Amino acid sequence: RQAFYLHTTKLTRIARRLCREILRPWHAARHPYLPINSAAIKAECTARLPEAVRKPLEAVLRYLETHPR
Amino acid sequence: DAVEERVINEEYKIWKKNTPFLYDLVMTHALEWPSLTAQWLPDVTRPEGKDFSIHRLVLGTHTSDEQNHLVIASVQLPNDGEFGGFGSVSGKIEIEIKINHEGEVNRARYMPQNPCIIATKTPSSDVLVFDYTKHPSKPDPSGECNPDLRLRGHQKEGYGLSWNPNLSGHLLSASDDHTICLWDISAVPKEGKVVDAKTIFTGHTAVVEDVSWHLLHESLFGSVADDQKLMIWDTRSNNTSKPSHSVDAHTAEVNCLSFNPYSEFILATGSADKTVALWDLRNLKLKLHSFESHKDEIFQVQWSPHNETILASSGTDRRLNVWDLSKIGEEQSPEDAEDGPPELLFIHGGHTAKISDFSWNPNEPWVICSVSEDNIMQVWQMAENIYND
Repeated sequence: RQAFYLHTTKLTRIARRLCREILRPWHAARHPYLPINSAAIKAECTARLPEAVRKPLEAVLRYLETHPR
Repeated sequence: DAVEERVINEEYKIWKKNTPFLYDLVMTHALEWPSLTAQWLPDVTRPEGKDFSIHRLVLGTHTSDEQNHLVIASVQLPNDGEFGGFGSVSGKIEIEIKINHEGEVNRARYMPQNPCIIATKTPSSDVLVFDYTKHPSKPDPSGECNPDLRLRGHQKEGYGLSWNPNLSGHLLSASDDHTICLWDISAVPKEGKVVDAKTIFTGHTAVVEDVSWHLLHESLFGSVADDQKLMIWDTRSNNTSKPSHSVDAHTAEVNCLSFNPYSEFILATGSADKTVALWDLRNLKLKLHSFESHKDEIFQVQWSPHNETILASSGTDRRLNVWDLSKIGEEQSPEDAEDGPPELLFIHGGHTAKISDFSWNPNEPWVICSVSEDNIMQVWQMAENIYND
């Protein structure tokens, strides 16, 4: 199987943020085997080109022990 | 079967074309032989003038007809208007060291107090220890044992192998007779090359799968086994036939455990029942959470060294899942609910065969190396817009 290297370009990184609503990363991240609509993303990125804090572990454990299984 | 192979190939092509939108880094490499083990060493060298750093991995070989090797590989990692980002891998992943090893390397783990010392787990009940500075980097060829039959004479050996990070040279392993060995290799004699166990812990009634020292409490360790139990042991206890705590962790074999590196009380276990369980040592009669999404057995689970609420799991299925504890309880659209619970942050689809082991890079956040039965080693990092959002 052919070996490869990918260091994602700065443009692709900003496209992913710009076209959040098309890409839907939360959804794509759990669907490796679905084709992402790259065409749509590239279009809307080229068109719109002219322009996160985490809960502590302590807090997640507090949530869990107060929402038992 | 040929049909399933074609499906897997089709799905790999889709994944590969998706990579720029799911990842910031993907590096792949076909090993000569599949590795059942992978662990990043802690050192990183940063060659002056270059826009990359050098990182190193302990790997091994699983072959039965050829000379096995304990392997150390180097990996080049990038320092921080066109789409994509594909390039050549040539020379980015190189083998630095090969050391002849008798059996297959089932697991290899470096000693935290001196990372030149690697312990290995063989399919027999012996554990071998190597200082890779005391061998040549390329060995001469080896004389292979060609038994016309090999009659096997022991129940399975679990791959459990953990160095105590607070007591130099104290090493736990899962033996082949339902027990756990403890060796102390600090101040072993000069002449003596063989070392017998300081202690044997009996307790499990089936193949012990994994053991791990606690990261803070020097006398605590955990173990898991095919008897469906998690067991917490204390080396100070006089009774080595019974552990301090015993939990019915799962409804099938328990293959692995991992302590959370930012909390003395939290750990996770992984099982043949297809779940990862979350445990608190202050109340082990209560399971805190169950991560269900995996399609098959869990064999490895590892906490992020950089993020207290992040962990990853892998096993028989070709996918590796990344979980974010902080998203537990979050609202989802009904559509996103079908994809899985919100705490499933990322599904890594790059492998086309069972994932044998994986390791979070201790020096560059979100970088993972995973190795599979197909011979492939992948070093990867999911896209920042997934992990910062």
